[PDB]
Amino acid sequence: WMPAYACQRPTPLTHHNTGLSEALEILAEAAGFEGSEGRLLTFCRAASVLKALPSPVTTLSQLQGLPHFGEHSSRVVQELLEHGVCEEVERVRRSERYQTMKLFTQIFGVGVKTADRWYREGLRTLDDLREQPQKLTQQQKAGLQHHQDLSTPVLRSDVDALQQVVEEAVGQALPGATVTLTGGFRRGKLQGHDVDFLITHPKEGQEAGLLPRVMCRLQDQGLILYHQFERSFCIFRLPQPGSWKAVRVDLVVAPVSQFPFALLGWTGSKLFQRELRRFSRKEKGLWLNSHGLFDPEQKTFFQAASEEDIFRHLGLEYLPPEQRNA
DNA sequence: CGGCCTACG
DNA sequence: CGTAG
DNA sequence: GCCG
Ligand SMILES: [Mn+2]
Ligand SMILES: [Mn+2]
Ligand SMILES: [Mn+2]
Ligand code: NA
Repeated sequence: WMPAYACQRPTPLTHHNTGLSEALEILAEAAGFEGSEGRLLTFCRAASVLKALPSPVTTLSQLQGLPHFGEHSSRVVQELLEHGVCEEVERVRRSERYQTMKLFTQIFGVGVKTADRWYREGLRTLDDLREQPQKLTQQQKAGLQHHQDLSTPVLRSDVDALQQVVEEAVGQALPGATVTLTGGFRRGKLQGHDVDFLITHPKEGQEAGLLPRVMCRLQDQGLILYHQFERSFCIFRLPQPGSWKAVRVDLVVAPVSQFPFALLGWTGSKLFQRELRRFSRKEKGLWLNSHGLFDPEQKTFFQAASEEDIFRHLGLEYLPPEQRNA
């Protein structure tokens, strides 16, 4: 009754197994810090299954037959049901390795591989990094300078103000171009780490060269604290009562022919899209990315005019963005 | 056992 | 290497 | 870590 792929089931933003899913996601995150993408995926998938259930898991028997629940994930749930805590999870939580890798990878410009190298060098704190700026890229310097603001959640009220300033710049750069909110806010989140926008133009080809023109205009308005094509990963100045704060903003351009694929990809969730691409390739023999959907036997691309088209071409029931919170 | 999403900057 | 969902 |  529970399909194996996250793109085969609705997953709402809020659900009935929050504590259980959180614990499994700690173990997933820890596996990622150790470079075990397979273990990360299984724990992420198990967590996602619980988010899709219609009511709370109260007894171990309710895990029977659920996909991605084997001995390990089942034992985590068992311990949480019986004692309210899982010793493995708590050991990860308090571990110096987990805490430091989490802190370092949160920095814009720092990935698992950099964080791990710094950890092995003995570094543990942000001030450790600041007192050695020669070891840092300009991207990492920006991420470290702005880390405090970037650690503060973006609110949906922030988002609407940002969208209007992006629209004004986009309108000067190319009249008729449009701006669509994507990412977690499109899935209904009330908060986020960043804001994602997708830009296109109704006349195919008119979007060529657009993003540099948009960025130059935002920079001239004094709004860009950091940036640097079709993707721009920025830090923006956002107004605040009597001051401002730094906010991560991603700007993406797509031709209108590819817009449904780009919208689908950039709306996420991350696990939803990995699962959708995995389903496409393994179950349907089609190759999906944010530009299109390729049939490698006919050597043809599927034209899509909507996200609904894409779900139909993959043989999946349509899920609105609010149900893609895998 | 092999596989685990698939891009761009 | 970083970034994205 | 789990599916197939
Ligand atoms: Mn986002
Ligand atoms: Mn983003
Ligand atoms: Mn993301
Ligand atoms: Na990072």
